[PDB]
Amino acid sequence: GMADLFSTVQEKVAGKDVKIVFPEGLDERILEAVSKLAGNKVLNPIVIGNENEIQAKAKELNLTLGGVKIYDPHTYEGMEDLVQAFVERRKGKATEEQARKALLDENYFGTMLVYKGLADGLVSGAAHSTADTVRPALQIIKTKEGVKKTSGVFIMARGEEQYVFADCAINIAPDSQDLAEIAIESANTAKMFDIEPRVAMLSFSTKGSAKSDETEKVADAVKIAKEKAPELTLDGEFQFDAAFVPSVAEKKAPDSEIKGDANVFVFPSLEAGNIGYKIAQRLGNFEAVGPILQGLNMPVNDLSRGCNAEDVYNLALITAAQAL
Amino acid sequence: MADLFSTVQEKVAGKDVKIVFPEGLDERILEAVSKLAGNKVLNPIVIGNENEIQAKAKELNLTLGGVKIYDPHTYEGMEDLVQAFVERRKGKATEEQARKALLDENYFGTMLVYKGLADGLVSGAAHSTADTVRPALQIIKTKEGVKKTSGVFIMARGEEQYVFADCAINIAPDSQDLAEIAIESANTAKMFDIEPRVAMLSFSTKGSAKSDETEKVADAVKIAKEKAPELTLDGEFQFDAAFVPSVAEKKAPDSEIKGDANVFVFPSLEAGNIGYKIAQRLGNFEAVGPILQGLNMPVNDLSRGCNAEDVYNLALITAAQAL
Repeated sequence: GMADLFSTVQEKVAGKDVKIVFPEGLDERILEAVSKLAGNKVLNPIVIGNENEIQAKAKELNLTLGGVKIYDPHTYEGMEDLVQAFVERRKGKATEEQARKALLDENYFGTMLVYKGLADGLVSGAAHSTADTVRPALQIIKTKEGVKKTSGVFIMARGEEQYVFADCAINIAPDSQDLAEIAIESANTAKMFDIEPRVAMLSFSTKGSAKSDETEKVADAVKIAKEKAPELTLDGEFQFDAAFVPSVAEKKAPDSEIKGDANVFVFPSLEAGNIGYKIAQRLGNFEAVGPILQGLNMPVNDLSRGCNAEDVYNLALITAAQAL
Repeated sequence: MADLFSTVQEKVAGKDVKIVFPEGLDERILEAVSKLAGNKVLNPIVIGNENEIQAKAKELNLTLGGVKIYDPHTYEGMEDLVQAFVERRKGKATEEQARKALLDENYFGTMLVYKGLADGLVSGAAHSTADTVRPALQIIKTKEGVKKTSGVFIMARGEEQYVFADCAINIAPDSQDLAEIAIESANTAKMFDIEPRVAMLSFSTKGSAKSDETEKVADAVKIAKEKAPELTLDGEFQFDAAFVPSVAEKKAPDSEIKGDANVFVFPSLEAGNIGYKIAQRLGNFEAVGPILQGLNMPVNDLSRGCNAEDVYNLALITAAQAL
């Protein structure tokens, strides 16, 4: 179901020697995933932490660290160069002593590595707050060309059915400019899973039903998006009905690009987005793939604390894909 | 879900409850009204021109058995209704204004419900949801300690039965509103024989994220719990924590709700509307249309382009609210 969706991603990744950093080097979820990722030669994992400590941990887990490189921030050669690169990136917001201290942190150390090409993407989260990962991601690595913010999408899958849900994790109260962006970026992220983008901007009314600030926010969001990205198939201010079921599409709003065949649903607020994917998961019995960030210069992703060893493996597959 | 209605029809049938249907020339209502009277479930009152309705029912192969017809241009108590309206409008309406206002199906029918000539109204099949709720709030009003109405939905799939908090009326509810939506929704759940277990939803569980949005709800929980002690409801849950027990003891134990909520209060209209719909179209749950709550007398809004049976069930629900 969701599983063959990953085999499609692993297809694209495997054999390209993509390097992904895993800052939580002592976490068995990461060690197991890393150990196996290297074993099958899918990608080249880099782990951060004390080499002896990790080596011994891997052993009590009956693991081996085959094609796995280990970097210790208290040993790395290029630290001084990294320290210097960081201060330059922080534009004076960081002294040298600050930089040095900052980079002794797993997540920061690993983010700098991805920033300076020593790694292609980072994957942390199994033992940190979601902020502790996205923070450096935004201070060091930044958002792409015309992107101002990151968003968290979720791949929803149930059998043949595959959808993308727009920012159900990062941005709390997105505005018109934000939504339009969430929609454009989510549409591109869906390309990575070989989905043909058909965006629908959700709200509690369809193209006019109710007229309040909240509906106009999204309506405006559609203008912005359509203007900024003409070719992308997306119409806006739909209720889930109109966006998901065709009968309702021609009734509530015909003449619209979307004909009840939306496969990318942009939610109006984090409250809708979060409760949304969760209701779809627990009630609709859809498989839900955890937050996937988007719009950054280099791939960075947040695993769920208390996640799964296979969850670590797949995020890596997705993160590597974003890099390719 | 269908058996959920038989539970309501159980309570209603035989009590001679009178419900007004302002849209007298709508076949959805005529078919529903014709059938309700046919089974002697409730006593339907229809508004409009008698010859005109009588003739329309004829082209639908319907009879208007136990169905009373009121015409605003003929009703004998108009004068008294007009006067009662001006009094209720506390001077906001002149006499000429009231007279005109009451020639309107919805207003006329609302007045009947207000003066006891009917027990509840059911409109919406051919008017905006605003056009129904307007007079309901101008004439009839909210109960004792209620300030606003809320639109709940009954969600049903097989054995599963839940209530969804205001997915239709209030756009941007605040702490006081949410607490209310919760107490009222919980009561409305009693009507369907559901044992209330409210969960105030958000994007974080008892602390996860701290922003205005989470506090708004957290505050809502205080208000509600203080205002209504005995009601089992804990707050600021993510759908996980509220629906699946495994997630309850992890994200937040010691809480009254143990992943067994059956009344879900949404933080905003964007969340609630998108919510019940995703639950319906994706979760394959049966969703009964907006059911208003908290008013002095039952009033409900059908969806334009609804179903004849939809009208029939909304009447069952509205009659129940009157009992």
